Amino acid sequence: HEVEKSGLLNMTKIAQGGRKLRKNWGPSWVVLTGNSLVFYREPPPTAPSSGWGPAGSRPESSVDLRGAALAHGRHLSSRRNVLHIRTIPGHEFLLQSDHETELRAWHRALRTVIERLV
Ligand SMILES: O=P(O)(O)O[C@H]1[C@H](O)[C@@H](O)[C@H](OP(=O)(O)O)[C@@H](OP(=O)(O)O)[C@H]1O
Repeated sequence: HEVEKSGLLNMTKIAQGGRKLRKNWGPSWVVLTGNSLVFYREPPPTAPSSGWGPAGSRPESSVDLRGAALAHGRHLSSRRNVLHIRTIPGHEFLLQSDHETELRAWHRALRTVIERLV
Protein backbone atom coordinates (compact mmCIF):
# COMPACT_ATOMS: atom_id res chain seq x y z
CA HIS A 1 0.00 0.00 0.00
CA GLU A 2 2.56 2.65 -0.77
CA VAL A 3 3.30 5.97 -2.29
CA GLU A 4 2.75 6.86 -5.94
CA LYS A 5 2.89 10.63 -5.51
CA SER A 6 2.99 13.16 -2.66
CA GLY A 7 2.92 17.00 -2.59
CA LEU A 8 1.28 20.05 -1.22
CA LEU A 9 -1.94 21.08 -3.03
CA ASN A 10 -4.75 23.38 -2.24
CA MET A 11 -7.89 21.39 -1.59
CA THR A 12 -11.48 22.00 -0.82
CA LYS A 13 -14.30 19.53 -0.10
CA ILE A 14 -17.34 20.05 -2.42
CA ALA A 15 -19.65 17.32 -1.02
CA GLN A 16 -19.66 14.68 1.64
CA GLY A 17 -21.83 11.59 1.11
CA GLY A 18 -23.64 13.50 -1.61
CA ARG A 19 -24.42 16.48 0.64
CA LYS A 20 -23.19 19.74 -0.83
CA LEU A 21 -20.70 21.70 1.24
CA ARG A 22 -19.48 25.25 1.34
CA LYS A 23 -15.99 25.45 -0.06
CA ASN A 24 -13.15 25.93 2.40
CA TRP A 25 -9.96 26.09 0.45
CA GLY A 26 -6.65 25.57 2.17
CA PRO A 27 -3.24 23.87 1.79
CA SER A 28 -2.94 20.05 2.34
CA TRP A 29 -0.10 17.64 2.18
CA VAL A 30 -1.47 15.03 -0.21
CA VAL A 31 -0.35 11.43 -0.48
CA LEU A 32 -1.50 9.19 -3.30
CA THR A 33 -1.14 5.48 -2.89
CA GLY A 34 -2.25 2.64 -5.17
CA ASN A 35 -5.75 2.85 -3.67
CA SER A 36 -6.26 6.03 -1.72
CA LEU A 37 -5.66 9.74 -1.42
CA VAL A 38 -4.72 10.81 2.07
CA PHE A 39 -4.80 14.37 3.25
CA TYR A 40 -2.66 15.91 5.96
CA ARG A 41 -3.06 19.25 7.67
CA GLU A 42 0.61 19.90 6.94
CA PRO A 43 3.65 18.41 5.30
CA PRO A 44 6.22 16.17 7.12
CA PRO A 45 8.74 17.63 9.56
CA THR A 46 11.44 16.49 7.11
CA ALA A 47 12.10 14.11 4.19
CA PRO A 48 8.87 15.21 2.46
CA SER A 49 9.73 13.21 -0.68
CA SER A 50 8.93 10.06 1.39
CA GLY A 51 5.20 10.80 1.29
CA TRP A 52 3.92 9.60 4.66
CA GLY A 53 6.41 11.29 6.97
CA PRO A 54 6.73 9.81 10.48
CA ALA A 55 4.37 6.93 11.16
CA GLY A 56 2.81 8.78 14.12
CA SER A 57 1.76 11.68 11.86
CA ARG A 58 -2.03 11.56 11.58
CA PRO A 59 -4.04 12.38 8.41
CA GLU A 60 -7.19 14.48 8.50
CA SER A 61 -8.90 12.28 5.95
CA SER A 62 -8.57 9.96 3.00
CA VAL A 63 -10.72 8.66 0.16
CA ASP A 64 -11.02 5.38 -1.71
CA LEU A 65 -10.00 5.81 -5.35
CA ARG A 66 -11.72 2.66 -6.71
CA GLY A 67 -14.13 3.84 -9.31
CA ALA A 68 -13.51 7.48 -8.55
CA ALA A 69 -14.22 10.09 -11.28
CA LEU A 70 -11.93 12.81 -12.51
CA ALA A 71 -12.90 16.09 -14.23
CA HIS A 72 -11.76 19.61 -14.79
CA GLY A 73 -12.94 21.80 -11.97
CA ARG A 74 -14.06 24.74 -14.10
CA HIS A 75 -17.69 24.71 -13.14
CA LEU A 76 -16.94 24.54 -9.44
CA SER A 77 -14.06 27.06 -8.99
CA SER A 78 -12.60 30.10 -10.80
CA ARG A 79 -9.04 28.98 -9.80
CA ARG A 80 -6.93 28.38 -12.86
CA ASN A 81 -5.72 24.82 -12.31
CA VAL A 82 -8.46 22.87 -10.63
CA LEU A 83 -9.26 19.16 -10.73
CA HIS A 84 -12.52 17.74 -9.45
CA ILE A 85 -12.65 14.25 -7.87
CA ARG A 86 -15.74 12.32 -6.94
CA THR A 87 -15.51 9.00 -5.14
CA ILE A 88 -18.24 6.38 -5.00
CA PRO A 89 -19.53 7.28 -1.48
CA GLY A 90 -20.32 10.68 -2.97
CA HIS A 91 -17.44 12.62 -1.49
CA GLU A 92 -16.36 15.31 -3.93
CA PHE A 93 -13.43 17.67 -3.71
CA LEU A 94 -11.31 20.03 -5.64
CA LEU A 95 -7.46 19.95 -5.90
CA GLN A 96 -5.69 23.03 -7.16
CA SER A 97 -2.16 24.33 -7.65
CA ASP A 98 -0.85 27.66 -8.70
CA HIS A 99 1.58 25.71 -10.85
CA GLU A 100 -0.09 23.98 -13.77
CA THR A 101 2.65 21.42 -14.27
CA GLU A 102 2.20 20.27 -10.70
CA LEU A 103 -1.49 19.93 -10.98
CA ARG A 104 -1.18 18.34 -14.42
CA ALA A 105 1.10 15.67 -12.94
CA TRP A 106 -1.43 14.97 -10.22
CA HIS A 107 -4.20 14.69 -12.77
CA ARG A 108 -2.24 12.08 -14.75
CA ALA A 109 -1.10 10.15 -11.70
CA LEU A 110 -4.61 10.00 -10.23
CA ARG A 111 -6.11 8.75 -13.41
CA THR A 112 -3.51 5.96 -13.72
CA VAL A 113 -4.28 4.91 -10.11
CA ILE A 114 -8.07 4.79 -10.72
CA GLU A 115 -7.47 2.90 -13.90
CA ARG A 116 -5.29 0.26 -12.20
CA LEU A 117 -8.17 -0.37 -9.76
CA VAL A 118 -10.75 -1.27 -12.39
O1 LIG B 1 -14.17 34.37 0.37
P1 LIG B 1 -13.88 33.20 1.29
O2 LIG B 1 -14.91 32.98 2.36
O3 LIG B 1 -12.42 33.05 1.60
O4 LIG B 1 -14.18 31.85 0.38
C1 LIG B 1 -14.10 31.92 -1.05
C2 LIG B 1 -12.66 31.70 -1.51
O5 LIG B 1 -11.84 32.70 -0.93
C3 LIG B 1 -12.53 31.73 -3.02
O6 LIG B 1 -11.23 31.26 -3.42
C4 LIG B 1 -13.60 30.84 -3.64
O7 LIG B 1 -13.61 30.90 -5.08
P2 LIG B 1 -12.74 30.01 -6.02
O8 LIG B 1 -13.00 28.55 -5.79
O9 LIG B 1 -13.23 30.38 -7.42
O10 LIG B 1 -11.30 30.34 -5.75
C5 LIG B 1 -14.99 31.25 -3.23
O11 LIG B 1 -15.87 30.39 -3.94
P3 LIG B 1 -17.21 30.85 -4.63
O12 LIG B 1 -17.03 32.35 -4.84
O13 LIG B 1 -17.31 30.02 -5.90
O14 LIG B 1 -18.20 30.40 -3.60
C6 LIG B 1 -15.17 31.06 -1.72
O15 LIG B 1 -15.11 29.68 -1.35
